[PDB]
Formats: sequence, structure tokens, C-alpha cells
Amino acid sequence: SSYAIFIPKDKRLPFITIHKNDLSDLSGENWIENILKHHDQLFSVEITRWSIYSRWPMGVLGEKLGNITDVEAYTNALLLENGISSSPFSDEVLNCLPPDDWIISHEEIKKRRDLRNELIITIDPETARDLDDAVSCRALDNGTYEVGVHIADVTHFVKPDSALDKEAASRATTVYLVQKAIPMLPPLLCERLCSLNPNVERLAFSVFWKLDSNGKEIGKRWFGKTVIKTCARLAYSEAQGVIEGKSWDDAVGKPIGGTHTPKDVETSILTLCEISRKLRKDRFAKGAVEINSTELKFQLDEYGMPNKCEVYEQTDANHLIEEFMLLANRSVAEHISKNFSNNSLLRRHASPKEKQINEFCHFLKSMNFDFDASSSAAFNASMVRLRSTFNEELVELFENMAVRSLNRAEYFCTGDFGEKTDWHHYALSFNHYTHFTSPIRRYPDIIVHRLLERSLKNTSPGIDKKNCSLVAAHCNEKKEKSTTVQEDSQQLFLSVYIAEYCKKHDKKSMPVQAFATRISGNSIDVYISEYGISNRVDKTIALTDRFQVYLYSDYSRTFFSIRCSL
Repeated sequence: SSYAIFIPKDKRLPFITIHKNDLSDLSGENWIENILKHHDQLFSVEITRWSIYSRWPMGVLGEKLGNITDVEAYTNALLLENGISSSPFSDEVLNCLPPDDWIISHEEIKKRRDLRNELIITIDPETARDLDDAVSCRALDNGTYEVGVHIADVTHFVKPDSALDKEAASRATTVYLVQKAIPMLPPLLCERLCSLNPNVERLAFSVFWKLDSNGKEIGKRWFGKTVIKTCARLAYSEAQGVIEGKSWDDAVGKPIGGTHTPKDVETSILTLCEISRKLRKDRFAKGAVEINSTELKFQLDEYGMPNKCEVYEQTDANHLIEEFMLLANRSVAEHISKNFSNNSLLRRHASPKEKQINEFCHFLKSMNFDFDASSSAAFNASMVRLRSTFNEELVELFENMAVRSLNRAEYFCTGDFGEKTDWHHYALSFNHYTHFTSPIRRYPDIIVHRLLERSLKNTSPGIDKKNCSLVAAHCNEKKEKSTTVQEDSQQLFLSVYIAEYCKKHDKKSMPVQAFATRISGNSIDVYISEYGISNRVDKTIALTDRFQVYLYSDYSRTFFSIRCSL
């Protein structure tokens, strides 16, 4: 009892014990009271020794972390203000889990389709914690391809109406903050049995198409439970290299498992890229309206503070994966909404309301441009035009605006509408659509997986109309908070990165990517393409002119703010 207990924010480390004499700055004088007037702050510590007769290891207190304490406290209040639970999982949830020593049984591989000898890969942004989607592309003896999308079998461990399923249904989604993720499911799931890591056996839920170089299905689709063994884990920046010409050594310095070779894997990536160039050249012809919003990507330091900040730009590798996730979502929506026309969970997008339509066309006019919104086709066509009239920096903003202008997509029950025409998804231009490829971070995807499997066992939906509408409406609300805190946590770290730059130097972080729109003195409204994010300044300027600004910021723990001047 001459020691103090230090609990790391990192749950992977154990408890660390520091001694009354080792509290550095504050210790010694009624130290049990100093470590109590400091019960909120976060500190640094350095593990010293771990004696084979010490349960917990020893350490020596470092400095107080006022800045980190500040960041973690805002993040904590933002999650509460929005009703997102971020506590540890109850003991009733952790007991509906399979045991830590769970393994794929031979009897389980036997009632499934065995794909462990197939060439299956995963591609992801190189962060986050989720790994539940994978892809494959086998060339056939005709000039045909057996493409496949392989999703983690979350509903093999997550059983209907269990405590574990009730807590997931309540969270309804995973929340992605800049410095961490609030999981919908426990670690044993996100990290192991439902993570498609390489060179390891995982259970999955696959979909197989028979395609050609134009993208047209030339064979019957296939759904069912599979066993897979992904052979590579790529990143978009790595997968983008293989597409622009680079080899599988420079672009991707990792080994490959199974009998597959760096060559066997590039040709099956490059085929997936050409096919996705077709499918996507087909999507825009049926009316689809793909814009691209803008989100921030940070690089964090040893303490977890922003150390780099860029606007993340989507690439060809990105559009290659989306195109087959869209396809897997379409195919699964169509299938279940034709065996269960009243109990299926689907997703739809509606045409914009003139309130958030014409009032956006107006803004387009302000800069001397006419926008056409009479259809989906007209909307995308107006955006393809648009991109050929204004700058590339301004292009970022308007696209982001377009998004805000277009309606929000929403889950719904097929039983509540009866008419297929209402199932339509405006932006995608699909007649059927749901969410299927992310059951580890979404809960609607878990209902759809159970509906798909129940349409494969020739059985009843398992879920009813009322309870389906209940999920659809709960996941719609929870996902609007989730999206709100996610962009707000990105704006918080922008304020911190700005502050933790002028604190390493002085006065403000000077940006020159300001454009001008529009009026109402004394107030100009600006858009700093660098970092995206609109702002305001309150010997001549006018709308469309570009100039350098200021960007000053202060933050935490109840507020953050980014403010620019001239």
C-alpha cells in the first residue's frame, strides 16, 4: 500500500504499479490526496521492471497529459450527447460468445463449400479494426470468370434473440472516431472468428457470379456458407500500385500463402479492375449518380495526437471494391426480397426534395452555372459537366455539397410498401438494394444474412414485419448520430492538429486554399480545400477569387473551434 495503481487506456497492457516516491512532480506530501485531485487527468508512465514475483509490473510516473486529457474528455462528452454507449460488454453478452478456444470443426467444413484452395484476397484502408469482406476472381475454361464476394459469417456466432444480439441491435452500428472505434461486437469477433486475416481458416458467407469482360452475368448466381483461407491482405494504396503497373514487390512487400504466386494474384486483381470498369460504366448508364464526399485522414503519434492531416482522396482500387460490394448488396437484396416479399430488410434512396434541390441549383447559379436535376441521369450529367467548368479544389466542396443536397438513404421493411417502385435507390439507380457486406460494423447486415440463409434452407424469414420495421428505424436513427459524431470527431482533431502546430511553432497555421462565397457583411464565407471544411472571415475580394487566410484554433474539454482571419 505504498504503491499507486495506473490503468492504461490500452486494454492490452496490464495494470502498472508506481510507488509513492515515484509519482514525480506530485507525490510524497499526502500523495493519496494529490492522486485524487488528479483522478480525471491522464498521465505518461514508463514500465521499469517486471519481477517474477510481481503480479502487476512496476513503473515510474511521467508527466501529466493536459492536452490528451482534454481530447479524451471531449470525445467522451460527444459520445454521451449523442446517446452512443461505449461501456464494456455485459457479462451476459460475453457469455453468448463462443469460447476463446473455438475452432472450425471438420463437421462444419463438411456442410459448407470449401474454398481454402481458391485465390481469395482482402483489401482495406490500412487502419480500422474490421476485416469482414474479401474477393476472388477465377478464370474459367471458356472466357468466363467465377467472381466471388466473401463475407464473415457473423450470424454463425451471433444467434437471434440472444443477449449478444440484443446489445448489437441496440448499438446498431460501429462508431468510428479518429483515435478509436466503439465496436458493435466484442473483440473475439472483430479480431478473430469474423476477421478475414491471411493464411488462416475463417467461416464465411459467399456469393458467386459468372461474368464476362463486359460485366454481364452468363450463369446462375450462387449463395451459401463457405470456408475460406484468404492468401493476401492488401491496402488500397498497395492495390492501387498493382493497377498502375508496379510489381508485387515495390507496391506490396508482403508474402502470399497457399500455392498462389505474386503473378497469380496480380492478374486476378487486374481482371477485377477491368470488370469493375464495366459494371461501373453500366451503372451510370442506368441513371446512377456517384459523387464523392470528403473526409479527413490523420496520422497519430505515440500519445495519440494528430501529427499529419490530409483530405483522403479515393482511388481506382477503392472503386474496384465498392463495385463488387454494391453488386453483392444488389444480388442479395433481389434474392431475399423475392422469397420474402413482406419480411425483408432493404435500403432505398429517394429523389431530392426541392427544399434541398432548387436551393442548391440556386447556389450553382450564383457562380454562373445551370444545373439539371430532373432525373438521376440529369444529376450525374450536371456533375460531370460541372467538373469541366470550375477548379479542382472547388470541385471538392461542391461534390460535398451535392451530397448534402441529395436525400438520405434509409432501411425499410418490404412489408410496409408493397410496391417495388418505392424500393428504388436514387443515387445508385438500383431497383433492389440492401446492406450485406459489413455485418461486423452494421446490424442491418446481420438481419439480411439471416434472411439470406433462411431463404437457402427453405424456411420462414425468422423475423416479422413489426420487428423488422423496428430494426430499420432504430438503425436509421443510430446511424445519423454515428455519422454526426464521426465528422465532428474529425473536426475536433483538425482543431487540435492546427493548435498542436502553432504550439510547436507560434501564432497560426497559414493555409492558402480559401475560396469566396458569398455575401452578408461583415462576413465572407470561405472554403479551405486543404482540410476541406467551410469557414468565415468577418484590399478587394469577390466570389471565386483565391487567397491566403489564417486559421487559429483552441479546443477542449467542452468545446473546440477553428477560426480564420485575414
